[PDB]
Amino acid sequence: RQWALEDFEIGRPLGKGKFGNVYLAREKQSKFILALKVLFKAQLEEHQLRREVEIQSHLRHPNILRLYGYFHDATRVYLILEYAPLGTVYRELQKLSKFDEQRTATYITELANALSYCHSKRVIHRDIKPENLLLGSAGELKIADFGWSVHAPSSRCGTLDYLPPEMIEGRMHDEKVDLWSLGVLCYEFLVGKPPFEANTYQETYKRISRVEFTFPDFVTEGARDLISRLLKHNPSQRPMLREVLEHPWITANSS
Ligand SMILES: Clc1ccc(CN2CCN(c3c(Br)cnc4[nH]c(-c5ccc(CN6CCOCC6)cc5)nc34)CC2)cc1
Repeated sequence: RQWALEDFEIGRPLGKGKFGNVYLAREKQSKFILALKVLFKAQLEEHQLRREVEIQSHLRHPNILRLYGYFHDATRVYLILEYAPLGTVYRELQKLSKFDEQRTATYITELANALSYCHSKRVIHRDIKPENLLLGSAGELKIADFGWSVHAPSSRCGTLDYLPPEMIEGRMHDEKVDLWSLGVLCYEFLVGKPPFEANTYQETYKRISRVEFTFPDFVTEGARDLISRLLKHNPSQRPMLREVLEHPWITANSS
């Protein structure tokens, strides 16, 4: 509907941002609890936001954070979001230092579903990472932040860690961007850091580009294999989500 700031009691900040802020909040009439992202039209310098709104508003899936509405204020702008009671996968990762195969395989599965769904609408997220992954009340994973997403195919800096060769190289990309990230994520869940970390934007580039990762000895054949299949330079050689969900190692450990 037509919305407004005074429909809502603000509560705690949930995270900082250069574009704005996200508060805990409660719609006054329903006592409905949600996340309000409040943005600064001043810093913005329109383009993706229109997109991140159009796209998120039109997606409903349990593993994808809901967009309920927006409204601008004209010094500010507000997205009314689903609030995710258990925080980010990123804090969960930093708290527990690394994940068992079970947690990881499950997360990946949820992720696969949400992604498969997205591609089924020709939607590429392009920025799947822990800080954009959220936990519902059941501990269910929830893809968030459709800030960089677009229709496929597409063309296009910010951190390089979860982006694929085809994208950093400025080539043309499609839904397969997400498949490379699922692999980066898988790795990072198991290991505690992404397979191309480096101290330098420029070095991480060379790593991503030449596809250079090694595994800790503690990483099983089953995961090595999946991760290796996910992380192929030529996007066409990456498995469909359907195969991903099928993978022996996935099937052996998810829920
Ligand atoms: Cl403008 C802007 C500012 C910050 C951000 C980054 N944040 C974006 C996401 N935010 C949340 C959104 Br949207 C929806 N539901 C949420 N729920 C939480 C959440 C919930 C609980 C916590 C606290 N932890 C709960 C688990 O135990 C340890 C403490 C921290 C965050 N954050 C969000 C918080 C993280 C993005 C954009």
